[PDB]
Amino acid sequence: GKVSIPSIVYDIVRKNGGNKILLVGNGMLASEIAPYFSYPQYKVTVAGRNIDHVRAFAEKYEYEYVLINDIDSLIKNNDVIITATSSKTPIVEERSLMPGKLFIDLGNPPNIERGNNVITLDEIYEISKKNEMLREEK
Repeated sequence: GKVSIPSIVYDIVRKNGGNKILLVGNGMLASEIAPYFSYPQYKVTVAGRNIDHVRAFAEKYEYEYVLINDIDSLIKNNDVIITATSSKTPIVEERSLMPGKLFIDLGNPPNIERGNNVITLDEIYEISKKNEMLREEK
């Protein structure tokens, strides 16, 4: 059972099977996750509202990048959406949470409207803590 946050995110995405990833974020947590997703295994597009920050982050991990305009266009074209930024209100509202997509919201506060269809950083830490304890047992 994996404990590091990026290792768990990777494992969840791997089990999901999707290979097109929309990464909405370009800060420390995004930087921790990026090493786990590389072309050609994965096709990551980094998206953000601040284009110079997005570009610089994408250059480091050799990712495609885009300025967010219509987030539905981006969601339609990807299998997995991972948010890891700061937004006053969700960047992705309920009406955009299409079927057959995996949504992982690592933002604080939430980048994605909360619900059973979106797994959150707090939930991934629940997995992490349980595994951290379980691997010390027996």
